[PDB]
Amino acid sequence: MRDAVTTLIKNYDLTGRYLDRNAMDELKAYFESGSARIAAAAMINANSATIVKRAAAQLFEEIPELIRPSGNAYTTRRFSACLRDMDYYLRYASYALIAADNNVLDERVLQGLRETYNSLGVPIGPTVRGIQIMKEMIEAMAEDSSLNSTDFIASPFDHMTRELSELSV
Amino acid sequence: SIVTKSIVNADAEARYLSPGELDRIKAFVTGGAARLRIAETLTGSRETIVKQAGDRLFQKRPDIVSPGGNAYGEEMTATCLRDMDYYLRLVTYGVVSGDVTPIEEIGLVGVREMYRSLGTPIEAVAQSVREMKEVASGLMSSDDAAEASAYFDFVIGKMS
Amino acid sequence: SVVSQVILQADDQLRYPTSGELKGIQAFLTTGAQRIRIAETLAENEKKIVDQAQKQLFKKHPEYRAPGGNAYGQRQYNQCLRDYGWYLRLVTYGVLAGNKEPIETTGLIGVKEMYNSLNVPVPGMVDAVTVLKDAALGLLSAEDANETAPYFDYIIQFMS
Amino acid sequence: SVKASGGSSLARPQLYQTVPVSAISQAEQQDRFLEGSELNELTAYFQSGALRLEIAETLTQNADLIVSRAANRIFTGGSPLSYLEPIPPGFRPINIARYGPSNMQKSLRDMSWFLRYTTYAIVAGDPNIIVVNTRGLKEVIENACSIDATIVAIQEMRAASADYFRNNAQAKEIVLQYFDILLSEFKAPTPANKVRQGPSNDIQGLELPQSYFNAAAKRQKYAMKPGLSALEKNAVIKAAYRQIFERDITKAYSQSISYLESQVRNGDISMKEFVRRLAKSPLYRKQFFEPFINSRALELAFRHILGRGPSSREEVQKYFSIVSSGGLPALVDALVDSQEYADYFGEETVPYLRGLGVEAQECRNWGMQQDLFSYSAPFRKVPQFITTFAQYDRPLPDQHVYGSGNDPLEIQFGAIFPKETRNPSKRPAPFNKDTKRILIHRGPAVNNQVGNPSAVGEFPGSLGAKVFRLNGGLPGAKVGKNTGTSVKFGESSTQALIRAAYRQVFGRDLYEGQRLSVAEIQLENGDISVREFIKRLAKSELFLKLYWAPHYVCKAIEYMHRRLLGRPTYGRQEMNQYFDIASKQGFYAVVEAMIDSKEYSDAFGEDTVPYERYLTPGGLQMRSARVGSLREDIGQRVDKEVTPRFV
Amino acid sequence: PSQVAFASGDPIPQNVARRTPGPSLNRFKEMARQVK
Amino acid sequence: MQDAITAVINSADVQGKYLDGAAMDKLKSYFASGELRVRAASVISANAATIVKEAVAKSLLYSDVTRPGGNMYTTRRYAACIRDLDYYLRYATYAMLAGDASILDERVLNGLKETYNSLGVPISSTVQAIQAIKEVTASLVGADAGKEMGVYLDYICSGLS
Amino acid sequence: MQDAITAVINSADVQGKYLDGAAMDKLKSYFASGELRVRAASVISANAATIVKEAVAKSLLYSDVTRPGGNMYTTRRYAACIRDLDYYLRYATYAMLAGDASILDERVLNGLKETYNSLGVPISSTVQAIQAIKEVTASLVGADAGKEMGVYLDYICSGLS
Amino acid sequence: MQDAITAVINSADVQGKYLDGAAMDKLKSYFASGELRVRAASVISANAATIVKEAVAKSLLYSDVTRPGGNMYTTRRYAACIRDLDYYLRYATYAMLAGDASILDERVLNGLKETYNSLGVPISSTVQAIQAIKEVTASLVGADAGKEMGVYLDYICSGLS
Ligand SMILES: *[C@@H](C)[C@H]1/C(=C/c2[nH]c(/C=C3N=C(/C=C4\NC(=O)C(CC)=C4C)C(C)=C\3CCC(=O)O)c(CCC(=O)O)c2C)NC(=O)[C@@H]1C
Ligand SMILES: *[C@@H](C)[C@H]1/C(=C/c2[nH]c(/C=C3N=C(/C=C4\NC(=O)C(CC)=C4C)C(C)=C\3CCC(=O)O)c(CCC(=O)O)c2C)NC(=O)[C@@H]1C
Ligand SMILES: *[C@H](C)[C@H]1/C(=C/c2[nH]c(/C=C3N=C(/C=C4\NC(=O)C(CC)=C4C)C(C)=C\3CCC(=O)O)c(CCC(=O)O)c2C)NC(=O)[C@@H]1C
Ligand SMILES: *[C@H](C)[C@H]1/C(=C/c2[nH]c(/C=C3N=C(/C=C4\NC(=O)C(CC)=C4C)C(C)=C\3CCC(=O)O)c(CCC(=O)O)c2C)NC(=O)[C@@H]1C
Ligand SMILES: *[C@H](C)[C@H]1/C(=C/c2[nH]c(/C=C3N=C(/C=C4\NC(=O)C(CC)=C4C)C(C)=C\3CCC(=O)O)c(CCC(=O)O)c2C)NC(=O)[C@@H]1C
Ligand SMILES: *[C@H](C)[C@H]1/C(=C/c2[nH]c(/C=C3N=C(/C=C4\NC(=O)C(CC)=C4C)C(C)=C\3CCC(=O)O)c(CCC(=O)O)c2C)NC(=O)[C@@H]1C
Ligand SMILES: *[C@H](C)[C@H]1/C(=C/c2[nH]c(/C=C3N=C(/C=C4\NC(=O)C(CC)=C4C)C(C)=C\3CCC(=O)O)c(CCC(=O)O)c2C)NC(=O)[C@@H]1C
Ligand SMILES: *[C@H](C)[C@H]1/C(=C/c2[nH]c(/C=C3N=C(/C=C4\NC(=O)C(CC)=C4C)C(C)=C\3CCC(=O)O)c(CCC(=O)O)c2C)NC(=O)[C@@H]1C
Ligand SMILES: *[C@H](C)[C@H]1/C(=C/c2[nH]c(/C=C3N=C(/C=C4\NC(=O)C(CC)=C4C)C(C)=C\3CCC(=O)O)c(CCC(=O)O)c2C)NC(=O)[C@@H]1C
Repeated sequence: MRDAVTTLIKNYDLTGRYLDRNAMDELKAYFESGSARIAAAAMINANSATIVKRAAAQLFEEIPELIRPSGNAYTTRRFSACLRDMDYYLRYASYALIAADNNVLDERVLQGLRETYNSLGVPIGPTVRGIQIMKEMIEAMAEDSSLNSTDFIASPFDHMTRELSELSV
Repeated sequence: SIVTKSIVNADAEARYLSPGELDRIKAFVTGGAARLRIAETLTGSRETIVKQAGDRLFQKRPDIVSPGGNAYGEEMTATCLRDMDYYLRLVTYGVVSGDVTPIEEIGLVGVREMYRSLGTPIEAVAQSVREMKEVASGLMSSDDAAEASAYFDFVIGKMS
Repeated sequence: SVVSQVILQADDQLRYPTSGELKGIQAFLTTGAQRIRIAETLAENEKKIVDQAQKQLFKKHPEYRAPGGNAYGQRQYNQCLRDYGWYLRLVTYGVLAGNKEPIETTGLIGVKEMYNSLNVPVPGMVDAVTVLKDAALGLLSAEDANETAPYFDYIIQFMS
Repeated sequence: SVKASGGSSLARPQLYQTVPVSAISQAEQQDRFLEGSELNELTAYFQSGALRLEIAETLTQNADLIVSRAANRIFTGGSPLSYLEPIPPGFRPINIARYGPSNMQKSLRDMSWFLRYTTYAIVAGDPNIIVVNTRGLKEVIENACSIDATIVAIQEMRAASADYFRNNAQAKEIVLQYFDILLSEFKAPTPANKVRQGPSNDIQGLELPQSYFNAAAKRQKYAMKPGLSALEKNAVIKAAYRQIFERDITKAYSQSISYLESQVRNGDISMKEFVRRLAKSPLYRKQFFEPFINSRALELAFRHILGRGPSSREEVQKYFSIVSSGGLPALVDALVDSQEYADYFGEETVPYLRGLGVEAQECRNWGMQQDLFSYSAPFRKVPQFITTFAQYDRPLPDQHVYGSGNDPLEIQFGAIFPKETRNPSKRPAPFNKDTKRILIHRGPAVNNQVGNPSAVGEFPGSLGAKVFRLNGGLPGAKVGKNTGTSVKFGESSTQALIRAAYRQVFGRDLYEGQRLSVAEIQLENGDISVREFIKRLAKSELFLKLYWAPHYVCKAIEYMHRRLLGRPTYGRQEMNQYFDIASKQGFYAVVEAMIDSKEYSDAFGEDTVPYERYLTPGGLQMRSARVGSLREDIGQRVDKEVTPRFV
Repeated sequence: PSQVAFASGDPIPQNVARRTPGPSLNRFKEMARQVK
Repeated sequence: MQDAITAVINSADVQGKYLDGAAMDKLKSYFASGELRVRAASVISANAATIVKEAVAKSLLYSDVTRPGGNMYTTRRYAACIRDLDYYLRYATYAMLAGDASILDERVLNGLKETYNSLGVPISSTVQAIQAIKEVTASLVGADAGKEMGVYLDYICSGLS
Repeated sequence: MQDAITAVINSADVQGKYLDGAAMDKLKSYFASGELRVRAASVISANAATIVKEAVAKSLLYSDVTRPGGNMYTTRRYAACIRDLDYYLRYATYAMLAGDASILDERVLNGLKETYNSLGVPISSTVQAIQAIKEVTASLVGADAGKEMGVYLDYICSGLS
Repeated sequence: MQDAITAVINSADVQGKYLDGAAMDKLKSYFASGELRVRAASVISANAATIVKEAVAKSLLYSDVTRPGGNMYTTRRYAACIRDLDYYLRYATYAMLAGDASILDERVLNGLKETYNSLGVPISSTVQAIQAIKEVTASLVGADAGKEMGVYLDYICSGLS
C-alpha cells in the first residue's frame, strides 16, 4: 500500500535525491486538498449502503440480462455477491481518495481481478459500468454537498475503469 | 505514511475508515505545513548538518578514523559522510511522511546484517545520527526540534 | 480509545509506539476539552433527542405500531426507546474515547443476529440511527456536529 | 493494465447441494469408498426419486394455474395475469395500476420462480437450493415490495400445491415441508456476513454473505476431543495426515509416527502441537522440504498448516526471512504460533483447505492458490507466489505474448519448448496488441532496426552470425568453360551455401534420404534464387513433420519465424497475422507469408541465406552468463591492478 | 439388469434454445416495431 | 463437482424454464438406473482390494515396468500405483453414482497430466492398467454394469492419452 | 486492554449510566496529565536498551545469581532475563501511556507468576531487578513521571510476590 | 538429495545389478577424498560470514548495484544479497561433502532462475559474486579442495544462466 506521499518518497529515493522545490510543491498540493479529501470520505462513509444499492438498481436497468436467467446476477446468492463487489469497489476507492494514489487500488483490487472474474464466469463489462455509475453517483452528491474540490473523486474510479476493462483500442 | 497506516488498519477489519482514523488523518493534514517547514530546514542545511555532526563523530570517536578503523582513509571517510547523508535524507522522508515507515523500509531493515558484513561498529553509526539530531535541533525552534528528534531517536533504537 | 489502538498496533509488531503514533495521541489529548463537552449536551438533553427520534421513526415506518408489528405492547414500546437511549449512550462513549471501539464491543460486534433473534428488522434499525443522528446534530452547534457525525455514520455502516 | 497474471484456472462453485452430491463428497473428502451409510443415502433417494418426478411433473404442468390463483388473491383492482411473463398477519391487497408495470413484471416472475425453485428442490431432494436463495431475500425485497403480501402468496401456493396433488401422506409431506422451509427462510431476516479479518497489516480484510457459505459444500472439520471412541479418533488422525501430506500416507505406504499418534489419542499434546511436531518430522521434511526450493517449500508449508496460500508480497518476504534464519522448524513454529492459526483451528481442530466456498477470497493470489490446492502442486517446483508478487510491482517481463512456454530455447537446432504439464512453470502476463518486445541484435547495437530502420540489411561484421551469399558465379552459368573444365573452382562455394541454407531452415544437417535434390540442382543451374530455395526447404514435408506437426500451433509459428527471419516476433500484431493465415490457408502459406514479407526482403536479398539477427534477452543470458564466455566487466566492479608504490 | 444403462446406453437429447435479444434492446425492439 | 440431476436443473435454470419433457427423460433414466448403480458400487467397494490384484496381474506384472529401470520397480512406487488404481476405481464409482464425469474433471483431471509427466509415469502403461480394471469389474459385477463403469474408466483413459 | 480513559467508561457501562462530573473529573485528570505521559514514553522508547543495562549492572551483575549455581549464569538464561526485562519495561510503558494497570493484569501477570515457580526462577531477584528498573527510569525521565511510572512497576512487584 | 555413495547405488539399482569392481572404485575414490572434504567443510564453516565479506568487497561493492537505482541500494535488498550468498556457500559445501551436485539441482537451482527474473535481480552480477566466492574459498582452503568447491559453485552459475 502506497499513498501520494509514499509514491513521491519512493520516486526520489530511487534516484537518491533530497526533496526539492518540485517535491515540496506536490506535497503542499496534497496537504491543501487533504481537508477536502477527508470531507469527501466523510460523505461516502455516511451513504455507503444507499449508493451501492441505487447504483446496482441503475445497472440492472441498463443491462437487464444480468438479473435475467443465464445472467451472473440472477440468484440471491449472485445478487448478494455482486452488491458485495460493489461495496468492495466503493470501499477501496474510499481508501484511494484519502491516499490520492491508485496503488492501493492496484495492489489489493485490480492485480488479480481479471483472473478471478474469468474463472467463475463473472462479466468484466457490466462491472466497470457499475463502477462508472458509482462514480457519477458520488460526483453528483459531492456537487450537492458543500465541497470546494470534487475533481479528485473521478480519479480512482477512472483508474478502476482503465485497468480492469478490456483494451478495445 | 500516517495515511498509509490508517487505511491499512481500516482495510484489515474491512469496515471503511473509522472516525478515529479520520481524525488522525485530519491531524496529519493540519500538521503537514509544519512538517514541510522542518523538512525544508533539513534539506536546506544538509551540507552543514553532515559536516558538523561528522566532525563531532571524528572528535568524540577517533578510533574509527585512526589506522585500523573502518573509516580510516580519505575514501572511507567520504563513504561515512555519504552514509550520514543517506540517513539524513531518510529522516527528511520520515518527517514528510509523518511516521518512520520510509526510514524502516529503505534504510533500517537489515542494517545490523549490513554493517556486520562491512565490519562497521553499529554503536558508532548510532553516535553519528545522535550527533545529527543535536545539530539539526540547534537550527530550528524547540517545537520543531522535539518533532524532528522523534524520527532521529527511532534510528538510534534500531541501531543500538 | 485511540490510546489503546496505538499500543495494540505497537505490541503487534513487538515495538514501542512510533513518532507518528505518539503525535496521534498528542492530538487527541489536546482536543479532550471538546470531547467532555459532547457528553453533557447529549446526556442531559436525552429526553428531547429520544422523543424526536422515535416520533420520526414510527411516522416513516408505521409497521411496528401497526398490527403484525414488533412493538405493539407498552412494555415493548419502552424497549424501543430503551435501545435509543442506549445507542446515544454508546455514541458518547465512542466520542470521549475517540474511536469506534467502545461502540464496537458493546453494541456493534454481532448486532445483526441480535435483532434477528428478536424479530427486530436490521434494515428497520438502520433508519432508526439516521433519525437519531438527524435529531442529535440539529441540537448540536455547527463545528460540534461535524465531530459527532462520523461516529453515527459508522453505526449505520455496520447495521446495513 | 496489470503487468502480471497468476493464472485463471476454472472455478467450479457449488450453487446448491443435492442428495447424491452430499453423499459422494462426504466420502470423497474422507478418501473412502461409499460405505453402508452413504449407500443407504442414495438407495432411499433413488427409490423416492421416482415419486419426486411425479411431484414436479404435476407442478410444472399446472404451474400457470398455481401462479394465477396466487396473484388473483394477492393483487386487487383488475387482472394481474394480463401481462404474464390461511394465516394473514395483516396484509393489504396491492393495486395493479398503483404498483406500476415494471414492479408487476418483477412480482409475477418471482412468484413463478419461487415455485420453479420448489420443483427443483424436490428433484434435488435437498432444500439447500431454497435455504441459499431465500435467506437473505427479505431485506432486498422490502424496499419496493410488501413482506406481508409475500408470506400469504407462498401460503396460498402451499395450499394450491397440496389440493392439486393430494396423493399420499408419504408423498404430500415432502411438498409441505419444503414449502414450510421456504416461508421460514423468507420470514428469517438477512444474517450477518462472514468477516475474514486480515491476520496482519499486510493482508486485506474480506467479507462473504451468509448465502455463499450455504451451498458451496462445507469442508469436513475434525476436532480431537479426548473422550472420542478410537474409530473416529483414527478418522481425525487420518485427516491430519491427509492435510499435512496432501494424502493418506499411512494407508499408502504405512508411513506413520505412532509415537505422536499415541499422545494425541490420550490428549497429552493438542492437534496444534501434533501439526507442529508432524511438520518438523523427518517424514514431512523428506517429502515437502527436501525436494523443493526454500521459497516453494514455504508455499507448500502454508497450505499444509494455515490451509491457504501466502496472501501478500510482504508475507512471503517475512516468512522467507524466518526459513532462512532457523530453517524448517522455525518456519513451522512461525506458522503454528500465528494469530491466524489459533483463530481458525485453535487447538483441537484439524487444519482444512479454505478455498473459494469456505471463506471470502482475495483478488490477488487467485490462480496461485488454485494450483496450490490441487494435488499437482508438489510438482510445480518453480515458486508461483513470490514470482507473481514481484512481477506485479514491476512492468511487463521479457516474455512471448502467449506466455513463457511459447519461447523456445535459443539453440542451434531443435525446437525445445517448456511443457505446461511437465514441471508447471507457466508465467502468464497481460500483453496487449501493440506491445513490441525489446530484442538484442547479434551485430552492432547501432544496427538495430528499432532505432535505425535503414540499417536492416547491414551484415554483422564479426559480431553476429556469418552471412551466406551467392556472390560468386554459379557453375555452368555462361558458355565460357566449354564442355570440359573439370576443375571449376566456383563449385565448393555454392555447395557450402546449400548446406548452410539447409542449416538455417533445419537447425541440423539432414541425412541422405532427406535432402531435396530437385531443389538443389535448380539453384545450382540458376533456375531459382536462394529466396525460392529457402522457401522450398520450408515448404518441404520434412519441415512439416519435424517442426510444425509435433508442436503447438503458435510455438511452431514462433520457431519458424526464428528460423526464416532469424528473429523472434515483436508481439501480437505479427503473431496474430501468421496465426490467421495458419487457420484459413495453412502451413504452406505461413511459410510463403514469412518469405514474401517486406522485412525478409530488406534483411536478405534474392541471394542471401537467412541468419540469426536478433536474440531474446533470456536467450543471450543463457549464452553469456555462464562460467566461461562471460566478461569481467559485465556486472562486476573492475579494480585496476597496479603494482604497489613500495614495490 | 439392463436398466443400469444410463451413460453406457443411448444418451437423452437435451433441448437448448437459441439465445434471443433481451430487454437491453427494448429500444431497438421499439424501433423495429415502427420500421414497418 | 456436479451430478446428473444438478446438471439438468442448471441447464433448465440457464434457459429459465420448468423441467418439461427432455429434462424429465434424463432424470427418470437416472433414477431407474440408481438402484442397480448402488448395487454395482457396493460390490466394487467390497472387492476393491481384489479388483486391483487381478488388474495389476493382467497388465503390469511380469513386464518391463515392474522390472528394474521401470517406473513400477521400487516398492514405494509399486504401492503408489496400487493407491492410484484404487483412486481410479473409486472416482469411477463416484462418477457412476453421480452420472457425470465432472468429479473426474475437477478432482482427477485437474492436473493428472501435471503430476504424471513431472514424475515420469508411462501414460500407455497406466492406460493399460485402467483398461485391465475395466475388464475385471465387468467380469466381477456384470456386463451391463461393467459398461456403465466402462464409460468413466475410458474417460480417464482418454484423459491420460 | 482497559485504559484509564475506558476505565470510567466500562464502569459506567456496567452501571448502565452516563458519565457524571464525579467520574469525568478523573477523565479531566487524564487529559491534563496526558502530555506528560507521551514525553515520558518517548524518552523510554529512545533509551530502551540503556535502561535495562543500568538496572542489571546495579542489581543482578556481580552477584550469586550471575555466578555459577544461579539461575542467571548460563548465556541462554542470561539472554532470557535480558529479554524478560525488555518486555517488563515495554509493557510498563504501555500501562503508563494507557494510565491503567490492566495490561499488566492481562498481558503480563496472566501466568507469569506460576511459570517462575515452575522453572525455579528466584522471585526476590526478579523483584530487585524491577526495583532497579524503577530507579533508572526515574533518573532518566524525571521525578514527576518516574513516580507515576513506579506505581506500575510496583504492580509487577506485587504481582510476582 | 543424492551423495556419491547413493548415486552409484542408484545407478546399479536402476540396472538391477550388484555393485561390481568398476562401481566399487567410485566408492573407494570418495573414501580417499572424504578426509579432504570434511577438513575443507570445517574451514568454510568457520569463516562462513568471512568468505562472503571479501567476495562482496571484491565484486559487488563500489559498483552500480549498491548505488541508488540499483538492486542493492536499500538495506533490505543488501541483507538479502548477503543471505543469498550465504545460501550459495552453504549448499556448495553440502554438495562438496556429498560429492554430487544433486542437492544443488533440488534445493538451489530448480526454480531460482524464474524468481531472479521476476524480482529483477541481475543474474550476470550474482554469477560474478559466486566467482568472487570461488576465488576466496580456494585461497583460504587450498588448490585441491578449492577446485572441488569450484565445480559446485560453477554448477550454481550454470543453473542461474
Ligand atoms: C519368497 C520371497 C516369497 C514369494 C514371493 C513372490 N513375489 C511375487 C511378486 C513380486 N514381488 C515383488 C517384489 C519386489 N520387486 C522389486 O523390485 C522389489 C524391490 C527391490 C521387491 C521387494 C514384485 C514387485 C513382484 C511382481 C513381479 C513382477 O516383476 O511383475 C510373487 C508372484 C505373485 C503372483 O502371483 O504373481 C511371488 C510368489 N512367494 C511366497 O509365497 C514367498 C513367501
Ligand atoms: C500405476 C497407476 C502406474 C504408476 C503410478 C505412480 N504414481 C505415483 C505417484 C503419485 N500418484 C499421484 C496421483 C494421485 N494422487 C492423488 O491425490 C490423485 C487424485 C485422487 C491421484 C490420481 C500423485 C500425486 C503422486 C505423487 C505423490 C505420492 O508419492 O503419492 C508413483 C510414484 C512416482 C515417484 O517416483 O514418486 C507411481 C509409480 N506408475 C507406474 O509405473 C504405473 C504405470
Ligand atoms: C412483491 C409483491 C413481489 C416482488 C417484487 C420485486 N422483485 C424484484 C426483484 C428481485 N426478485 C428477487 C428474488 C429472487 N431471487 C432468487 O434467487 C429467487 C428464487 C428463490 C427470487 C424469487 C431478486 C434477488 C430481485 C432483484 C433482481 C432484479 O432486479 O430482478 C423487485 C426489484 C427490487 C428493487 O426494488 O430493486 C421487486 C420490487 N418480489 C417478491 O418476492 C414478491 C412476489
Ligand atoms: C457485480 C458488480 C457483478 C458480479 C459479481 C460477482 N462476483 C462473484 C465472485 C467473486 N467476486 C470476487 C471478487 C473480489 N473479491 C476481492 O477480494 C475483490 C477485490 C476487492 C473482488 C472484486 C471473488 C473473489 C469472488 C469469488 C468468491 C467470493 O464470492 O468471495 C460472483 C459469484 C459468482 C458465482 O455465481 O459463483 C458474483 C455474482 N456479477 C455480475 O454479473 C455483476 C456485473
Ligand atoms: C559513517 C557514519 C560510519 C561508516 C561508514 C561506512 N560505510 C561503508 C560502506 C557502505 N555503507 C553502505 C550503506 C548504505 N548505502 C545505502 O544505499 C544505504 C541505504 C540508504 C546505506 C545505509 C554501503 C552499501 C556501503 C558500501 C559502499 C557502496 O556503495 O558500494 C564504509 C566502507 C567500508 C569498507 O571498508 O568497504 C564505511 C567506512 N563507518 C564508520 O566507521 C562510521 C561510524
Ligand atoms: C548420444 C550421445 C546420446 C543421445 C542423443 C540424442 N540427441 C537427440 C536429439 C537432439 N540433440 C539435441 C541437442 C543439441 N542441440 C544443440 O544445440 C547441441 C549443441 C550443438 C546439441 C548437442 C537436440 C536439440 C535434439 C532434438 C532433435 C534434433 O536433433 O534437433 C536424440 C533424439 C531425441 C528424440 O526423441 O528426438 C538423441 C537420442 N541419447 C542417447 O541415448 C545417447 C546416450
Ligand atoms: C546508457 C544510458 C547506459 C547503457 C546502455 C547500453 N545499452 C546497450 C545495449 C542495448 N540497449 C538496448 C535497449 C533498447 N532497445 C530497445 O528497443 C529499447 C526500447 C525503446 C531500448 C532502450 C538493447 C536491445 C541493447 C542490445 C543491443 C541492440 O541494440 O540490440 C549497451 C551495450 C551492451 C553490450 O555489451 O552489447 C549499452 C552500454 N549502459 C551504460 O553504461 C549506460 C548507463
Ligand atoms: C574479554 C575476552 C572481553 C571482555 C569481557 C567482559 N565481560 C564482561 C561481562 C560479563 N561476562 C559475562 C559472561 C559470561 N558468564 C557466563 O556464565 C558465560 C558463559 C559460560 C560468559 C562468557 C557476564 C555474566 C558478565 C557480567 C559480569 C558479572 O560478573 O556480573 C565484562 C564487564 C562489563 C562491564 O563493564 O560491566 C567484561 C569487561 N570485554 C572486553 O573488552 C574483552 C574483549
Ligand atoms: C546478491 C548476490 C544479489 C541479489 C540478491 C537478492 N535476493 C533478494 C531476494 C530473494 N532471494 C531469493 C532467492 C532464493 N530463494 C531460494 O529458495 C533460494 C535458494 C535456497 C534463494 C537464494 C528470493 C526468492 C527472494 C525474495 C525474498 C525477499 O523479498 O527478500 C533480493 C531482494 C530483492 C527485493 O527486495 O525484491 C536481492 C537484492 N541481488 C543483487 O542486487 C545482488 C547482485
